[PDB]
Amino acid sequence: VGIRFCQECNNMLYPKEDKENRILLYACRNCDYQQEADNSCIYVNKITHEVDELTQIIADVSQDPTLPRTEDHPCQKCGHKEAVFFQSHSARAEDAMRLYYVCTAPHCGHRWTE
Amino acid sequence: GPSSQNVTEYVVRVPKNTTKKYNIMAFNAADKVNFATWNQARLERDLSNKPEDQPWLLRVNGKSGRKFKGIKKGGVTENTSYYIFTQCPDGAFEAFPVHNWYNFTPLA
Amino acid sequence: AERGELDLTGAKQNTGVWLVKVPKYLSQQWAKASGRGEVGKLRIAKTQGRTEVSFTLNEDLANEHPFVLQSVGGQTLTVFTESSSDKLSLEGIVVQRAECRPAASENYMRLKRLQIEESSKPVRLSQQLDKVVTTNYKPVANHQYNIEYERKKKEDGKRARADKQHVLDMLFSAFEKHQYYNLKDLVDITKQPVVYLKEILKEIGVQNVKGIHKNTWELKPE
Amino acid sequence: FIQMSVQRIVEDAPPIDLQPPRYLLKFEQIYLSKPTHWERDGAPSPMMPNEARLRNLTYSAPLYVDITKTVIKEGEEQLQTQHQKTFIGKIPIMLRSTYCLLNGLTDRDLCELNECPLDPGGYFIINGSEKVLIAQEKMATNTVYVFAKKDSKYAYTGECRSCLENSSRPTSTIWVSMLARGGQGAKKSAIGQRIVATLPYIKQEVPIIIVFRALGFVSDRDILEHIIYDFEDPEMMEMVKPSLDEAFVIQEQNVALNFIGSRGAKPGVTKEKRIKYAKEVLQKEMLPHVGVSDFCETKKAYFLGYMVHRLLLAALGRRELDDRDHYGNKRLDLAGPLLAFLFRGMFKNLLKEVRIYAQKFIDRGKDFNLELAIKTRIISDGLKYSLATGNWGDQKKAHQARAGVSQVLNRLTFASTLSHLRRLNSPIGRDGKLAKPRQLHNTLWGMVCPAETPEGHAVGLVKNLALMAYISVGSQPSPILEFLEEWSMENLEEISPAAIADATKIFVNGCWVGIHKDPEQLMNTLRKLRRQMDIIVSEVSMIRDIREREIRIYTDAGRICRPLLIVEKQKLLLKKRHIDQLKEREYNNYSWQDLVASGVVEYIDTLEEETVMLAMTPDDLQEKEVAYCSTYTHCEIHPSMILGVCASIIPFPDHNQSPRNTYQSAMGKQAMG
Ligand SMILES: [Zn+2]
Ligand SMILES: [Zn+2]
Repeated sequence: VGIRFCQECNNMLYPKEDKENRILLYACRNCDYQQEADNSCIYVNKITHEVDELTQIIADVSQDPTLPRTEDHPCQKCGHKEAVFFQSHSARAEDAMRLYYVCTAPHCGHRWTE
Repeated sequence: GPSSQNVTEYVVRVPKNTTKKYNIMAFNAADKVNFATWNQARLERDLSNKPEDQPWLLRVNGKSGRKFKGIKKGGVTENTSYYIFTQCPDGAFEAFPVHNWYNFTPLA
Repeated sequence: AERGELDLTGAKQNTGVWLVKVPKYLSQQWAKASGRGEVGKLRIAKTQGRTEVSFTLNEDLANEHPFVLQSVGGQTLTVFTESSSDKLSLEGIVVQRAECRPAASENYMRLKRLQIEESSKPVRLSQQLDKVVTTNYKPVANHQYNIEYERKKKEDGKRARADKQHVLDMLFSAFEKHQYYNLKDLVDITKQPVVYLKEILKEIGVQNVKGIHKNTWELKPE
Repeated sequence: FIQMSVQRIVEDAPPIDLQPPRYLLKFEQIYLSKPTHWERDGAPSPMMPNEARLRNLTYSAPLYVDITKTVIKEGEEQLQTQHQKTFIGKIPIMLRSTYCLLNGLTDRDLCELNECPLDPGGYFIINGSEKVLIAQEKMATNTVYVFAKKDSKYAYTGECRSCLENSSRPTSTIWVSMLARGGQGAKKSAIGQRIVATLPYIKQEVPIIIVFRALGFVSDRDILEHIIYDFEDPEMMEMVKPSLDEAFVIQEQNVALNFIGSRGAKPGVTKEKRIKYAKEVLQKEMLPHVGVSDFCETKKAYFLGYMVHRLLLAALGRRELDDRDHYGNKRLDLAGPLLAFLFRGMFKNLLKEVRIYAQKFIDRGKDFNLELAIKTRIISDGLKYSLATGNWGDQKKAHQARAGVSQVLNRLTFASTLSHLRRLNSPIGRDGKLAKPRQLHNTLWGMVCPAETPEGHAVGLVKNLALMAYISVGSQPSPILEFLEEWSMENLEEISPAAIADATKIFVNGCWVGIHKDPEQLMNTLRKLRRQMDIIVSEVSMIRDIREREIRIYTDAGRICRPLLIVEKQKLLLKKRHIDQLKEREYNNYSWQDLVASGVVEYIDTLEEETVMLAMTPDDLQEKEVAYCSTYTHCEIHPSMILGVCASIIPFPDHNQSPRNTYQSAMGKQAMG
């Protein structure tokens, strides 16, 4: 799923097929450095696009003076009783009115939806 | 250890003259070049530009044993001078000015 | 022994060097190195949990700088030299980089006062004049005109329309050097006036443009 | 324009070395004198602004310069000489300026010259008439904007208009496109869209990997670290993969320069000229605001990478597109940045014709004389023409110029005069039916009057600015850069591209100038310096967006500001001690300036106004309760300062229907008084 760079000329390693041992070989097209593939899959295309933005929001958003705050929902990892919540603010806005939270305690940065 | 328990004091001088201009020769760490493999080197200004401005051409271990091209940095003393600090047998420090910065890169 | 030959001694010695960044004002203080060139003392204190390096100015040079150590990782640095005898030498590899910074000795307001002092030459300004400066003088003969007069009076470019035989020799000689000369030079090489030159030339040769504006006369070999 | 912007133009001009011997000429210093009129017999006398109106004169001031001339013939002597205070031309003078005859006079003397003590000033007198310059709107420069043209081949587009610090007549613009997905073809259906670029001064489109290699960086591990800042992102790397496939066969520098060098304003017949031609166009016309020197080409690579990294974020749907009419992307051209633009094209035109007079006069080898070379009618009649007639161009250029500037002052009633010296103008057409450049935008709060606009065909095209709105004048970014480097900011060159994922890129005036690893302490250190005015002047804006993880700083001229009240934890910073000593300005010398320099008010730009939380009134919004917010950062002075000049004479304007307030503001301009 990732990418492979050549170890000699630092370029993009293409996948190739050899008719001897039935194993995927990654080859270069400037030099001919070789090696075998460990996962033996090339292409993947996610159309659902249901990526949870809990992996994209940053912990320093709790320094924003223009975001609402809450005393109801406390943090689990530290027990702080003050959070700051917001919406998806991104694409995939068909049914996007969820409410992600971020703890505001210094050096906690814990994030969670509900 | 002495890196934690070592204390010392040494004199610093900045000589108004030198017998040779001092430059920086920079390598990418990612290459991890073994300088021991450098039996010899040749070093000449690059010929594409056909002097002090000329990029360097470094030929190590023969004409094609190893070859790099060095490209001059935009500035070196535009706001702050760079100094080479060297330890002397008397323990005192000697400082040398950096004349230029050349960027060296590997060459297929 | 060759010009393009690089000494590898330093590298092969694994010679190490140190790299330090220094502010210009300090560096300007350093161009005034005390005596032949001594600028002070460097104090290196290392402890179990910390390490401190600083440099102190020579008392002469004066008339605490903590060091910030910088990483040299990602790029291998070495020092190479050019002697006053133009010999080339590699002194070493850089084992440390560092930056001299202020500490508890200055704040932003007086740093800006120092920046204004450095200003020295402000970018120029449009000043306000009083009344109006004189613009038109009363010169009689323009200075440029007076200079040409002496040249023309002293030397005349085209002189006597005389000595036809004498002129031909002067004329034939130029041709030996070149089959083709533009007309003006022909006029210039002799001093004979234009009309005589044309008639002698018309008499002894023909003139050819060669379709390149400038026409140079060529003698008839016949 | 007349203290700095005119001295820089003559000082930063190429000498005219010309030739045997050869000569030198260079200009050093500029002077001016008070406006003066030359009588019929050649006796000068200062003209007062009243005679200029009666006798149909023009109110202008003469202009001088110092020129030095050195002859270089290596004739065993370098003969230099100078002619100081040489006459050049005459510049109009705006009334009540620092260069007028009415500067700093008292009412007993203003009445003695038959002048009105209430006259505001700020207009020119040209052939008896009274002309006023209209501020023109303009799209902001040196920033990246991402749009989406839903009609053409492109699925996304970026733009960056660059100009190197007030020194270029044109402004080079560069696009970074991306082709459409639904390209009907059995070939590219599989690979996908290819990122393209349309450089200036070339005919054909160019793939981006090619123009990347023309700067060096031939490897594809080094290119793909200027464009992608973290290699744990497979979704983005998949999108840049089909960009390499078409630039795969051309894999070295010199052949790349030939590829772009083959299609220019002149197709190169030889090879070396193309490799020469492609060298400067990619060096002096590509992104001139970053650096124009032939060195420091690692910066032109990072910025071109950031321009492309930002184009992909707009395709994965991670950041929203830019708004065209968002009033934080606009700049205003006052009389300063307008006359300076017109003075360049007439100083070059004055040097272009000292050569033509020197060469004709030095081939005969006689000598040289410069007082006869300067055609003084170039600058005098050049400015006076375009101001008097309006078309912002040249006399033989009455077809290529922008019209509508410099109209005649309105003197029907005293509130029709003030409402003329404060007026903007958006340069879009006067009959286009597109509504989005005409409707009222949210960002006009407090900086443009919402009710005052004319009807007819010019609805929403001309606008008047509010009462306390203040336009900035400009400054040099030199003293902030020297402070930033000593506050632990890593430069771009001496850093590894893997230490860039968790750092906040620091921009200054449009140029990427480093990174930083602890921004929240940098920010509230930059601010408390501006509050008390040590290093940074009060008209710079400093934006920080937490999410996109960067920091912007601006110092240029054209941004529009307005003062607000600074609020600490939940209380105002304006204590009573400031009031009982502010009602005494008459014999205390304590005024507005001593109020800014004490950190209780602050000018807030439009861009900075998106990272702020305002309260509309102290006694009512800053009381602890079950409250709306609790982190108020600023407070308004009085919400009645959001109205213009002609709309703030209406009693109880918050009780009328809205179109009614628009009619009167366009009707109190024609009432007799
Ligand atoms: Zn390879
Ligand atoms: Zn927490």
